[PDB]
Amino acid sequence: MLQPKRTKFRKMHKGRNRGLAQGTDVSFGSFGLKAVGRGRLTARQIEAARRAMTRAVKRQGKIWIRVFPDKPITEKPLAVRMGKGKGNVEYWVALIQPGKVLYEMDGVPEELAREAFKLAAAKLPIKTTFVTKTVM
Amino acid sequence: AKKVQAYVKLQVAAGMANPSPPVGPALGQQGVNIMEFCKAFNAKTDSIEKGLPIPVVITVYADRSFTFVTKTPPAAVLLKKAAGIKSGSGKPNKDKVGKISRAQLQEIAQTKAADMTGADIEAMTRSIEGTARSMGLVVED
Amino acid sequence: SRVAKAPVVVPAGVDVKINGQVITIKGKNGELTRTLNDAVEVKHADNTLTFGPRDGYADGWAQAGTARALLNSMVIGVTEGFTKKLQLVGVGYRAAVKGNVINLSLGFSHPVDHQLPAGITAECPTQTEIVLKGADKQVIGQVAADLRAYRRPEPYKGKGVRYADEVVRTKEAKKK
Amino acid sequence: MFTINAEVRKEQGKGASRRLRAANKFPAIIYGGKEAPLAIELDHDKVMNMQAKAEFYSEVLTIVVDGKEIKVKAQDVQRHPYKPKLQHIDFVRA
Amino acid sequence: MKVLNSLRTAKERHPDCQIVKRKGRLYVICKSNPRFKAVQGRKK
RNA sequence: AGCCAGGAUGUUGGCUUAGAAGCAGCCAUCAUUUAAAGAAAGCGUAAUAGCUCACUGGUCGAGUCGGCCUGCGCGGAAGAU
Ligand SMILES: [Mg+2]
Ligand SMILES: [Mg+2]
Repeated sequence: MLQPKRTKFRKMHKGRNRGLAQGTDVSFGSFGLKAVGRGRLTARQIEAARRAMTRAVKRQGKIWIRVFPDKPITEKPLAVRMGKGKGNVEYWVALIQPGKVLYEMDGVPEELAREAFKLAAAKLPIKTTFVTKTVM
Repeated sequence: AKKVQAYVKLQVAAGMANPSPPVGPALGQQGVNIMEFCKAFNAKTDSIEKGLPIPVVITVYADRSFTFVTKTPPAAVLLKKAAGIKSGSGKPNKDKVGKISRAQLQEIAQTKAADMTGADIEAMTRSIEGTARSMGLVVED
Repeated sequence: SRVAKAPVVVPAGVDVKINGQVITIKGKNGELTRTLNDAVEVKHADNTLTFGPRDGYADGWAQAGTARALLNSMVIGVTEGFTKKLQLVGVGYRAAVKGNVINLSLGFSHPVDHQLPAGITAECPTQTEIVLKGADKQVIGQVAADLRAYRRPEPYKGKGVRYADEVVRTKEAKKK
Repeated sequence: MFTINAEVRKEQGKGASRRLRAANKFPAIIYGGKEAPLAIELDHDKVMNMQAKAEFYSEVLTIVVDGKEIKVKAQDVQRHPYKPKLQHIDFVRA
Repeated sequence: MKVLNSLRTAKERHPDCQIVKRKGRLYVICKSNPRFKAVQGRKK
């Protein structure tokens, strides 16, 4: 499960998820899986989706993961009074804005990359689309 | 040729002419009198040899039993006796289970100018080899 | 559409009355009558029947393409007539003809009877062979569902009433 | 070898360009050499398909603008953030 | 027959599948092998 | 898309080979008579088996196919006087 090894601080203001994405072209492979909807990816979701593509391609083809949790999510457990301090870190998320290239792939034919990245889309909480390397 | 009246083939290398444990009923469940297996087979298979596995045809008539005709040994069984290992494939092209050659093969392919679909001497040289290749073979003529 | 573009032939004997959207086509074996959908144009003259659309009705080509396959079948039925074929399979199964009543004994405590509709009559050669003869095609398939629905084909012994164009696939009696 | 038909822009800034894309067109620009930049407006569907063959990004294209001809090369491109379209393109009078 | 709200996996299992409309919903017949029979929906 | 049939051979491909012949397996993915034809996707299990099938040929005669930019609507959609 991906997670920052260390961070300066345990806990983080909620913040927002405004604006558009920076990762919008396929920058390492030949094909890519791109985020369309807006939202937060948990580390467990990213791992479940990463598995789907690796099942499908055997031990062939290389995969890059362009997003990284980085943001800690806290929660107060059951039966707790409000106030009394910020929750305990339970899992880690990455903030995703539309256009972020999430996954890339190269080493399989385009037809198989679409199938392989697709057997992943059912694991993600935001709509996605298949994108390709582009000249310039 | 003509239409089907049940003719296939069920047996291994000529170690038994009429065997109980090997095939069983499956060769005499139709009209095959298990007696002709040795009373026709020996009555005729003491003419080429009684030691390579040969697949034959089967002809059952409304009268008594059947007459089968043989013709050529299988291409794959030929490799166990004089080409490589004891059984054949097993672990094919992972390692290099041998080095036969086009020469050893041809003498048991050209001699099949009727039961070996092919009006080309050359074809048999590589066609019989087609059977002999999956067992991981480097051809070194 | 492509059905619709090919008109229908009317040989001799045929009658063709076209009161707007009512049709009566008669020949040597009936007086078949049908109310035509509004959104259609079966035209006359020549020796044909073109099936086109009418301006102001949406579908139209699906509607006039249906009249093609309908009047097509009608013209055949008033000349040559239609014949289905239910062959009986499954022991203790009777079939005999007492006029226009079909005698069925298909394993039940009560021999089922079936009264035949208008022009769809029928008969039997034996106790396992039924053969119907009629004019309408919408009705012979209908009689064939009634006669067939009584005892449907069980898929383990292929028993019951079956079409003669019928494929009775079977499966194995479980395992162990 | 590809020839693009363009009209000169009468406005500029975010409003017109979002209005252009709202009008199924999109802006682009021609700069380079000694002469001044040339603000242009393009038909969207035509250039999307052109640039879908690598030849677009390495050949000298011809822009036809008010029935004249400016020889340029594609230099940079802004693509839609996540849809298959285009927001803007740079051409250089090279 | 099962329901499910997604016929993308129904229409490919056996070749004899085609998808029709029928009533308000969207059914997936197979009178060839009646095992592969899907519906898409509830009622009122 | 219908439909005529063809869909023949190396070949039980050898194979941990209980029958494994495509056909519950191990792997391999050759090359044969060619308009075609896999050591084979499937009904199947005593095993061929049988027929559709992947592929072409004869026929049919002006269109077929479904992905983009999108407007609108269908399924998903069960609670208690
Ligand atoms: Mg504003
Ligand atoms: Mg209803």
